[PDB]
Amino acid sequence: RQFGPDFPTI
Amino acid sequence: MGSHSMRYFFTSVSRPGRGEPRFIAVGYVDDTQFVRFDSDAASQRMEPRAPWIEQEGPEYWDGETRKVKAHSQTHRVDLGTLRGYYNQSEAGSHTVQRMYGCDVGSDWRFLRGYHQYAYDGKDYIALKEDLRSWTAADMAAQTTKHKWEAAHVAEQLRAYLEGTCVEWLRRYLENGKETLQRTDAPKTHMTHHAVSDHEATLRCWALSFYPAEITLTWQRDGEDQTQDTELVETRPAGDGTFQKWAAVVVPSGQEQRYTCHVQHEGLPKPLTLRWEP
Amino acid sequence: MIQRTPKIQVYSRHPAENGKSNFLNCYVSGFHPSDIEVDLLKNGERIEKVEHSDLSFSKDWSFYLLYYTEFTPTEKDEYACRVNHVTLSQPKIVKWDRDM
Ligand SMILES: [Ca+2]
Repeated sequence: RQFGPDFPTI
Repeated sequence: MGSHSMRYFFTSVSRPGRGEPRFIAVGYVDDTQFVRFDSDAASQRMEPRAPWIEQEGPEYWDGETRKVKAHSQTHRVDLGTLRGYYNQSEAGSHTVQRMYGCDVGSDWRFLRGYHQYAYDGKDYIALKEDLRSWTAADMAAQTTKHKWEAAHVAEQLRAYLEGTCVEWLRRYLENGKETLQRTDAPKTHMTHHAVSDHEATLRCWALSFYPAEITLTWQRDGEDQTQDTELVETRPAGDGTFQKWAAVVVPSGQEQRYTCHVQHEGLPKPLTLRWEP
Repeated sequence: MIQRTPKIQVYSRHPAENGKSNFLNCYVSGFHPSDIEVDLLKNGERIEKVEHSDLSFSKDWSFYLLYYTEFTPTEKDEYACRVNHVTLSQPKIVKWDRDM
């Protein structure tokens, strides 16, 4: 089960 | 099989001449790949790579596809930001990589979590073991660190890595039990190769093992020997198991002084092999 | 940026027995960047139905891939893996040795 909802941008 | 991990790996490679970055994601439990996403594949979905995940229902596959596509777009943005941070030409291809995941102990309780990020194959930013702070490699990544601190990113990751990550790893271990909780001890044997009239190579083999972690060592008269030895990198057999060998060069006729010692999770006690054929 | 050249092992899945079906593997690892060309060869000629694993990477960020095909070893036929990568000035060929 992936992390969500999303990764922040660098 | 004692201790376990779930890990996700992401690679994005820019394509300056035309179009979006190539993006490849893979998920593992231990040394078993269970899902993939490839931006160049036709399905445009997260796909199963192990039989035990195929039982998850459509809400699972929809969710995991939505996340992984979102993640791909984050890396697409990052490649453009990083090009600018590093003052690089728009002509070149560059690479982002991310890995994150969690480990549990034999008790299946949380042990540690991790999240790290690289640009062009070098460390960029990583979460520290406390899951509260960040390690930035250079001044570009230091800007990222301040951004992510302001946004409380560590706290979100931490909740996932100590919570959801562990709970789903445990669900996978018990759904894929007949393989994921099976240890395959190495099938071992020794071969002999005359080099000249006066010296020979003994090669110790470990085959068809799982997980991949293993230790092969040579001893002469009961003491460790590394000189005049060779050890190949552990390699996949293609059927889910692993292979490795170690070799030593010995004076022909003195083969019996040498022993191969094999350590692996699937072995209650290490194996010792000796040329006595 | 950093460029790392691939390590290459060529081996069978099962112990080689002349005349008996098996799988020929070429494991490439330790490389960066990820674009790589890999062919399996029989008597110098490119084998067509070759499959490969999904790209992944190690703790040092270097990539690894397995390329493989069904094959039948014999006494006379030579098998090899041919690899090209930005770090190589010419493709590198590694011959299969059934004892390694
Ligand atoms: Ca080249």
